[PDB]
Amino acid sequence: AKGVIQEIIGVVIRAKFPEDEVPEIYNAIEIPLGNGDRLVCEVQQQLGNGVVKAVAMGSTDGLRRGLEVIDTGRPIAVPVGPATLGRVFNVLGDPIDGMGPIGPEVERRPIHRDPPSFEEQNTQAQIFETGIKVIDLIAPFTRGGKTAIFGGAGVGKTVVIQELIANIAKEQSGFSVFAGVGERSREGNDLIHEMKEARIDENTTVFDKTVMVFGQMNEPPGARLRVGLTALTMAEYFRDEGRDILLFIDNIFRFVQAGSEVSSLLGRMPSQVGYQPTLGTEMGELQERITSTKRGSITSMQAVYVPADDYTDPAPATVFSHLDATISLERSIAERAIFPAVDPLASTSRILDPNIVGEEHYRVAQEVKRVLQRYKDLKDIIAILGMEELSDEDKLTVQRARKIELFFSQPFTVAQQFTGRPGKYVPVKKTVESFARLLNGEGDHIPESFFYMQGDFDDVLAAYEA
Amino acid sequence: ITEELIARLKQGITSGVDLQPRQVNVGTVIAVGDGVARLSGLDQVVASEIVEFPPKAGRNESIYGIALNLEQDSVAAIILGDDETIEEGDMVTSTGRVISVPVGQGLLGRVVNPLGQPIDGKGPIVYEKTRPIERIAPGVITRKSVDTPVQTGIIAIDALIPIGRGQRELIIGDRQTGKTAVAIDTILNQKGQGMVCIYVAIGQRRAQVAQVVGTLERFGAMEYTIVVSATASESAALQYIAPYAGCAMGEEIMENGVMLNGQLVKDALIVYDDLSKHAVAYRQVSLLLRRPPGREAYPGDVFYLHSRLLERAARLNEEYGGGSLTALPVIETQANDVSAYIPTNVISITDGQIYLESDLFNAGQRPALNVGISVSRVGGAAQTRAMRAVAGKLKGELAQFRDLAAFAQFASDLDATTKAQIERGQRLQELLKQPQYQPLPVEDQVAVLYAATNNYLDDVPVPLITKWRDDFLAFLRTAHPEVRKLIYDNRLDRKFPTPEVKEALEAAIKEFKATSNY
Amino acid sequence: AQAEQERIRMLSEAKSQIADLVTLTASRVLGAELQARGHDALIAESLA
Amino acid sequence: AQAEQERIRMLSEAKSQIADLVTLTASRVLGAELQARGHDALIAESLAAL
Amino acid sequence: RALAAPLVEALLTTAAEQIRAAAPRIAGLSASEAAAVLPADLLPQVRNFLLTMAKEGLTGELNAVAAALPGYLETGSRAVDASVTSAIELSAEQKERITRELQQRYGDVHVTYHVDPTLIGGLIIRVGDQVLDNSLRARLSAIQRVL
Ligand SMILES: Nc1ncnc2c1ncn2[C@@H]1O[C@H](COP(=O)(O)OP(=O)(O)OP(=O)(O)O)[C@@H](O)[C@H]1O
Ligand SMILES: [Mg+2]
Repeated sequence: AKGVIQEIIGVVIRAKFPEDEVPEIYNAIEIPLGNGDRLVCEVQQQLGNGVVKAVAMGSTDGLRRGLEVIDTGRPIAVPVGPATLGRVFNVLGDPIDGMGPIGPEVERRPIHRDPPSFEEQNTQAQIFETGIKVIDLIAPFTRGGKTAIFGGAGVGKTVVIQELIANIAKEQSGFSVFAGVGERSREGNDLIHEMKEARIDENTTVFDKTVMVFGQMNEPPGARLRVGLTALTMAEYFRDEGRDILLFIDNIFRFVQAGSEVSSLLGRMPSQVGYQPTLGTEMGELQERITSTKRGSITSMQAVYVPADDYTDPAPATVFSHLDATISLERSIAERAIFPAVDPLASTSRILDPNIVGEEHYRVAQEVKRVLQRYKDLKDIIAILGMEELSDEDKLTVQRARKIELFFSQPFTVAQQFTGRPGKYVPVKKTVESFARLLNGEGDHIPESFFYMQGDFDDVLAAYEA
Repeated sequence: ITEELIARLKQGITSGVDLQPRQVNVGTVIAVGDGVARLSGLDQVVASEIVEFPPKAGRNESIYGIALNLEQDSVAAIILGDDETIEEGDMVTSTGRVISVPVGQGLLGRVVNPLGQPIDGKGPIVYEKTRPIERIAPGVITRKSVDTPVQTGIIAIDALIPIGRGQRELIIGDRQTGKTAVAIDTILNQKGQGMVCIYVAIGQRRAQVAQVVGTLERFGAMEYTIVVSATASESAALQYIAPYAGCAMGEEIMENGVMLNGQLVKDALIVYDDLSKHAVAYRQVSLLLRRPPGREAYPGDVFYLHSRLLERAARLNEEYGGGSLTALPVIETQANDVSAYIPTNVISITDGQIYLESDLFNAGQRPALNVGISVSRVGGAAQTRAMRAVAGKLKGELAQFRDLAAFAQFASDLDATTKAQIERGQRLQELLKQPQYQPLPVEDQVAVLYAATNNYLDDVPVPLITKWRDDFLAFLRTAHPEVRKLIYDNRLDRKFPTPEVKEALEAAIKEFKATSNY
Repeated sequence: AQAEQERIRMLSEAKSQIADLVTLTASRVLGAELQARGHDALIAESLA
Repeated sequence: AQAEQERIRMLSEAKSQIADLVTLTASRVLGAELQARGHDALIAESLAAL
Repeated sequence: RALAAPLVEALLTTAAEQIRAAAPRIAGLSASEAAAVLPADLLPQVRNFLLTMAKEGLTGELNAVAAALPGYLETGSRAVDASVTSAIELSAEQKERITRELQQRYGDVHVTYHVDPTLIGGLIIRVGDQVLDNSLRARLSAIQRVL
């Protein structure tokens, strides 16, 4: 079970094993270094006579062409369990946080697992209750579904993630997993760790309810490739217990990019624009473990970065082939003190049909985003007509649009200790009733800024009465 | 009569087996790639056999593979199952059969793999005949001109872009636009039209295929529907052979037929849910086999790939059985890039296109058909005489409105005739708007279009036109059940608006309009 | 309920299964030499 | 008609079941027969079969 | 050493082939007996190797010498993996019997033994890319006939 390194070209290591003890296609190689630690590779191609080509997972700047390699038999084994909660891990499952190593008693599970069979899949889509009005109304999630935010920095995406974790941990058991795939180490780390450690709910920090796995841009392509699978295994452990899991794969696109590099260094023949031939299958093997079974559901809300602004590019197209909802965070909404920067438009969800959410939910969600279908196109007319002083009836529509745009904002519990305002959890039924009653005209008596940060229409009324 | 069992046995035991040992030729796996094995010297292997990979230590099952490349001193076999178990040195046995799938009455209402293995968990497939995947198209002289219509149930398709039995209409659209929605609406509408729908689901998510099967079961359409499924997580070989398995299952219906509702149905409808994903799977297979790429890295024989698949969909003449096999390929373009490689290939192959645009889908026209560019080369031959007689004015007025489509927001400051044309076009476009899972029968569509082409919806405001339809048919469904049957009975009459049905429909429309207020 | 005809039909141990075992195991699989005391008891206990 | 078809399928299933029993009991049998004698006889016969 | 490969390999293969071919005819001979038996037209070392083993009586092992003869001027890695599967675990004399009957395929090439207890009797002989099965093939062929 011990082989010898033959070739070393970058982060691709070729190793010759004995004839009858060749490692499998996804086993770990685990090259031992002189200074005590080890370099864990991952097999990718069995070939030749006992020779395996593997991805480094590390630097490989200190390795000769004769070093021994110890096949581990099983694929990359990652610690799963309640112990691996509130801790930060790398691709190999080694805790990179300040605290000590994971104890040997904790169960280790293979990184590569078979997605749930067809029989276990739910026969009817189900809405996922987040508690955010704009999210649960315009772009409802899916139990065991995928959602992508298209937003930069300073739009409160991190706060949205923190509130989603807090809400799922409060209303449900709601353990959460966060896989930063190919993230900036500044943004992904020490600005997610500190913000979630500072953010607190029921005297428990958000970080205490969240697992973190971080494969950053500095790590070799294999690490960024398999960090997503590490997070999937950690989440699937809890899913097997029946508990609902919310998983944030930050920059799933950087996953695809990683695979591309892994293919280019593996000698695979390029596909489309330099991308790997195994693009669809590689994305499926990661996006199919994110599904709602009978026992539990791994709901995922990913982040997608499109190169330039090309949605035609193979990586964004492959990502979109596996997406159930899109949330479009915008700078304009964020700079208007609207804490949830979710754009009422450009935020779609296939659940928004009367068969799943309900006829009333669909009707109001079409009533809203219709007064904004024009995006208040009147705003262009107001610019060169001044409303023609006033519009015959349009002026009402403008008032309703401004009121509902203000009402989309909601006080978040994670920000409760920052802005000094209690967090409001709004059920989907409360959201639909509030927006419907506002659109009937009950909301034509209150002025604006009374909808600025309040959970329900009833909460707005209490304020008007007081 | 157990003695019959004892007599049938004890005879084939004694003299039904040779039991003579003989050298058999096997192969050794010498390299396992990203789902590709090389199999070393396995001779006497057919160019598309399904090799076995017999069980070994640590594996109690068998993963099958397709011997796609018969190189010299090597046989690159694409693995159908999971490649993580097959290692170098494994023995392979060449099963002498090209991939075949079970067919017949047994596979109705069952979800199966492209290999015919059930995945719905409702029991083994009951069958007695296996049809070979990758058979030659029926032939030139074997077919007949398409005449029988396939009632989609959507007014836009069924009125402007006819689909007939044997016609291959392409559902091409951009990402989330309603292609699977249109296919499912077509499948649900064949409840009593004596057709066996087939859904292939190439590369779709397991969740999406599960929801499609749930929708079909919920509407009772899983008693005449065969669902094949090669999902995204499954190997590229399964996605590559899924549409061929589906169309073999459909060719069994076309040639031999099945007993549906106690009637011999020989018509089948097959929906390839993504040929844009089947092409991607075949591209991955080819590139992992190191075959020379072409444009967009697709292999040279990728036009041949879809051409074999779609050219088996035919309308057989009376000599060969009179069966049919309608194909509804589905393509996901990127940013409406119709000039892309696979979309152009399938557009050239197919007999028509249903262009679904994201602009109309987001605007509010939920069936997002673009009638300007969507064509059906079969045309009026794939429509009932009633719909053919009624939809001509619909098409003309819609074209006139499209010519004036830039003018809708300036309708007030225009000519009276131009304003009338714009208003009529808006009413017709709102009429074509349709909810999901609500297919309209042929008589209902004929009645609504007769009410629209004739000046009967002119007084109804545009935003209520849809509601008007949703009421009018209900009226005809309850108040006047006889006029619907009268329309349906003489829908094949050459001069469809015969005086009897004309007076009946006129009276029904007038009675509905008098009572209702809009 | 009529499927109990299968259960009543299969109650033919001496008629079919014993002779089928003897013929299949002796004449076909191995040579005609099948001589070891206890095969009848083994067949009887395995069939039950 | 479906009940008649299911009756035929039950007859076929019974035939397959008794086939499974005869094969499995013939595998159990002849194990002790080879253990007692003839273990090397089959080896020699196969080696000559090459 | 590199220049040796062609000529030395050819000579060693010729000697191995000559010894293997003369193994049937020259069995249990002596120096003069094998000199009259083994063809003298072979290589100068080949005839000497054929006669010397018979002179000492080791002519039966002379064919086995041929087995080492190619490997003396080769990497000796191209030995057929003649896997032998048998449910009964085999003794050392059994394995010797199998290898000595298996030398008819090349020589005493690399042979690996397995159990696969679910077999009954017989033995599965996988030489290179040819498999001979004689253990459970009969029963399952019979169950195919029955079904
Ligand atoms: N005719 C329709 N009526 C109402 N809603 C519709 C209709 N067509 C589509 N939709 C809505 O759009 C959503 C997406 O439609 P659908 O899944 O059919 O699209 P698609 O083109 O097959 O997409 P994908 O590329 O994701 O497979 C549906 O879930 C539904 O909410
Ligand atoms: Mg679709």
